[PDB]
Amino acid sequence: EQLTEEQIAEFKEAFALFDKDGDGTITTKELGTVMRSLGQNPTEAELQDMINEVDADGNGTIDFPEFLSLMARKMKEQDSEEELIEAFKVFDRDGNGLISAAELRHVMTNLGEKLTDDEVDEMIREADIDGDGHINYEEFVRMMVS
Ligand SMILES: [Ca+2]
Ligand SMILES: [Ca+2]
Ligand SMILES: [Ca+2]
Ligand SMILES: [Ca+2]
Ligand SMILES: [Ca+2]
Repeated sequence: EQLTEEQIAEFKEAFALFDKDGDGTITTKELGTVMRSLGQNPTEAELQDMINEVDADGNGTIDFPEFLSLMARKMKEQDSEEELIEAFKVFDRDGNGLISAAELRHVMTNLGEKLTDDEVDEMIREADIDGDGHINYEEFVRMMVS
């Protein structure tokens, strides 16, 4: 077990958007066509680095198996990032992108933890990198995964 016929069909449809000429491979040129359509104009060197990250056999192009492997893993990545984003936006009660001590304390009380200002201040100091006494999303992620 691994993938349904419907999952493979949608991966194949995604691959086809890149594989302009239908030869079963994605070249640097084709990847460039797609990004250019999206508003980015990478150089050949930048495109090569992108292919090199996903071209497992080193033949210079990305085939469908290589694209399935990298995509399926990107979607695990994305599912874990979404979980940290949702957790953050809850802590960040006013939506300003900074969890304050007051916000952290309120949400911790709802999570069943009645903490003092000093306790909360220590939690933030542990995670605070830029020294503003607040936790931004990078600081939050960094702490949560490490
Ligand atoms: Ca092609
Ligand atoms: Ca560039
Ligand atoms: Ca390859
Ligand atoms: Ca806030
Ligand atoms: Ca901070």
